[PDB]
Amino acid sequence: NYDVLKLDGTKSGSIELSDAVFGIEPNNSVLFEAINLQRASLRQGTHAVKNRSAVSGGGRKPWKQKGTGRARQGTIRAPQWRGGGIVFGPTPRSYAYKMPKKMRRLALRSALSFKAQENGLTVVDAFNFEAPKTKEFKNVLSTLEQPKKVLVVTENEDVNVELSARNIPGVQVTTAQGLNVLDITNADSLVITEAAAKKVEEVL
Amino acid sequence: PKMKTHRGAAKRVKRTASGQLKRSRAFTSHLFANKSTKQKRQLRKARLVSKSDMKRVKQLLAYK
Amino acid sequence: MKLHELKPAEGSRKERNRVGRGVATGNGKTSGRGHKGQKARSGGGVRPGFEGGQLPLFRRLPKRGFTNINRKEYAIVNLDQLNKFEDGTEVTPALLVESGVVKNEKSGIKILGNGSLDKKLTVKAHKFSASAAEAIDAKGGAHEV
Amino acid sequence: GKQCFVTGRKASTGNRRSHALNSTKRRWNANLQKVRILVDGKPKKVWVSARALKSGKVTRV
RNA sequence: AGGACGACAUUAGACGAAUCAUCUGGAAAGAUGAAUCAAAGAAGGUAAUAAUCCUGUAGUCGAAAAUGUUGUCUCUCUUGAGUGGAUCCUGAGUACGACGGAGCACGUGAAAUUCCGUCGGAAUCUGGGAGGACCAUCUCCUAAGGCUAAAUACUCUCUAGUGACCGAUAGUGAACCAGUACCGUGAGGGAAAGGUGAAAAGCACCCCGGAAGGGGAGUGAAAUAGAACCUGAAACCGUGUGCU
RNA sequence: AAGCAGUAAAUGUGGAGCCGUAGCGAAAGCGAGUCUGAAUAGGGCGUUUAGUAUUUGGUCGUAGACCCGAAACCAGGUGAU
RNA sequence: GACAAUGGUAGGAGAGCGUUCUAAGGGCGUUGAAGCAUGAUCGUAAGGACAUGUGGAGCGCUUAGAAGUGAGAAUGCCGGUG
Ligand SMILES: [Mg+2]
Ligand SMILES: [Mg+2]
Ligand SMILES: [Mg+2]
Ligand SMILES: [Mg+2]
Ligand SMILES: [Mg+2]
Ligand SMILES: [Mg+2]
Ligand SMILES: [Mg+2]
Ligand SMILES: [Mg+2]
Ligand SMILES: [Mg+2]
Ligand SMILES: [Mg+2]
Ligand SMILES: [Mg+2]
Ligand SMILES: [Mg+2]
Ligand SMILES: [Mg+2]
Ligand SMILES: [Mg+2]
Ligand SMILES: [Mg+2]
Ligand SMILES: [Mg+2]
Ligand SMILES: [Mg+2]
Ligand SMILES: [Mg+2]
Repeated sequence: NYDVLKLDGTKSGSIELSDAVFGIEPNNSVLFEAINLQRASLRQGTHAVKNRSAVSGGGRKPWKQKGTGRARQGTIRAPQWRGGGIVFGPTPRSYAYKMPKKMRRLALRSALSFKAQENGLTVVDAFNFEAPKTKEFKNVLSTLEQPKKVLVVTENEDVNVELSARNIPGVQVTTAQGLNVLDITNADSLVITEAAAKKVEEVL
Repeated sequence: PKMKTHRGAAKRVKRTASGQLKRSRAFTSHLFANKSTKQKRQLRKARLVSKSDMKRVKQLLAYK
Repeated sequence: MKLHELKPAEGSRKERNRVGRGVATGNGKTSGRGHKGQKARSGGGVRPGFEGGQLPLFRRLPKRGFTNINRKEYAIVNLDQLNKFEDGTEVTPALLVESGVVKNEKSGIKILGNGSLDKKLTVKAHKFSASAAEAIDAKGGAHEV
Repeated sequence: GKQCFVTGRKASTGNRRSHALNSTKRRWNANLQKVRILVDGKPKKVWVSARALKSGKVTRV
């Protein structure tokens, strides 16, 4: 049983959120794996070096094998040489990995449950914005007494709410579908619209 | 890439329930005059690939 | 959990071993390769199964058998698996797939006698074990091929 | 640059195989024979394969 | 093959919100205090680290001309279906075979299927081909004439961006007047080399000296920032000194 | 899984496919048994539960595969100053 | 508390140090960052501080993540200087 507050801050009513979705004891093990996975997926992996083959020139043997009194050498682009090819350096690759679906759903529930336990979950009746205004949204957060880092969740994409809260530092706007472990974990608080809360409960 | 099976081994062995490999028996092609009836009779019955052999050749038949 | 307080599960993560990074490690210089020889070399070793010129095991042993083009394999359901279905249910290949008793149908469904059938059922299957057929009849169920 | 005028038949490449299955690249040439035929309504000598000549497909002037 | 009109896009651009004071300092963007804007808190610059100083950003607007894309007319072209079983037609030196090769995941093998050279060489809808020798049956197709978009590959290049990519022995060979200097008969091989300062304010003048170089003076926050002029390690070379 | 949607994301969707739940036999086949055998004997391999997906570490295979080094081989060029 | 072990090459096992980058948190800096230099400091080691001079704008710390992550030798390569 979570109270639903109007944007003014006065209680509109009470909503029930399922214990499974917002009440399960958080699994830190699964949650860690999800956070690591999401951070890996963000990596581009566009990092490259040139090996001895790749570096320009270096075809001919620098000097005759024996008689010179020098060390035996086969190319000027060998790794010990200056301007030589790099041995086993970075190569373009992906860092993205997958995990089982059931665990993905658990990680979301665990993050959401952590929010609810810390009193980081606030339910609002609705966000109604005719036009995008950052100052108005800033007031709403002040009336709601929300912290610096806040995650605002809407049932479906709201253009005005996203536009309004875009330029406020620490504030991120998401949809129920768009909810991810990083965003929920990063945010100090989560402000969820009544419609969004139900949708999240249905999905998870 | 995908690892490749050893086709000759696959032709020569079969896997049991416990992960052992059943093997056919050598000295069973020809020259049966030089071999005793007891030898020939007992060489007919199959054996398992040895543990020492398995250590060396286990990766060759991973897919098998 | 918090991003500043992230912690891996115990035993989940171990650091890799890096060779050729000093004596104190115990994997410096030779790097766990010992001294000299073919294997000490980079890309050095023998192909697996090679016994140094002694005839390999998979050459000394004879090949055996053949593969039948028309080999048929049936998905097997034991009597115990049939117990889940409520008594008087008509067990069919389609139902078994829906129930999840069979995932891959293969050539057909064959009922086998392992376990005990505790519920009377009408079973339809491509093949039945002799024991299976009797067990279905004992319960009063009818088996149909 | 020698081919049948009628069929365009030309030499081909392949392998000469020993009993030991050693391979050496070889050529199969067309049975081209220089024959006077009517080209553009004027008698002309051109190389024509015997296969084409068979059955009097190519008139010989 | 064309024409007319419209729309969209590309190739210049335009507008675009909001900060002052104090302290330290050479300088404020810093700190401190009080404000403001945000559909703009991307970024760069500015005498130190700036959402509100500048260039911008969000958003919005704009094309004389050229090009591309597209829509609608116009234009051009053009009959579409049945029923019948007598006759005719339905791709020949072709299919196919032998021999020698090759290609099929398939090394001539039991080798189907498909190509080439040589040589021989069909049938014709009661036809012909295939179903991995081959035959029968059955089933599926209809060779020996062509055309055909998309889904796919790649990137010399352009435009806009991105990086738990490099940061001057790295990253391109090449951050710099580099495929240069240099080397070679030639093909070809192939470097080294970034950093004054915020601003040039780049040392008027005086003194020693042929000059170089230096000592003052002055500029500057700094010249122990004075020109390959940020920092300035070690090797190595000196000068002096406590103990020996 | 590819795909599809999504911000080069998480993720959602996608059950094709893969592995396991049954083995034994060359195979036909049979089945908690099967194969061998004339055998209902003996014996072999099985039965009397735990797997599967992702991922840290170790090792292996395929890739140059820990780094440096031949004499040589072949292909295409450039040379009779 | 009691007592027992602890030389070590190839090699196996474990626990750590330090470097660069990233995320999050929390900090430092023209009242002087990093670098460098010096010292009579600290820890069982790898190593960590502190003060002073120089320097002149960036840089730690905690936790997790990722590596072009550690040099004394290769008749190693390049530069400098004997
Ligand atoms: Mg010497
Ligand atoms: Mg390089
Ligand atoms: Mg370790
Ligand atoms: Mg050791
Ligand atoms: Mg050593
Ligand atoms: Mg050695
Ligand atoms: Mg030895
Ligand atoms: Mg050895
Ligand atoms: Mg402005
Ligand atoms: Mg000011
Ligand atoms: Mg032939
Ligand atoms: Mg057939
Ligand atoms: Mg360079
Ligand atoms: Mg430098
Ligand atoms: Mg260079
Ligand atoms: Mg010891
Ligand atoms: Mg070890
Ligand atoms: Mg290194």
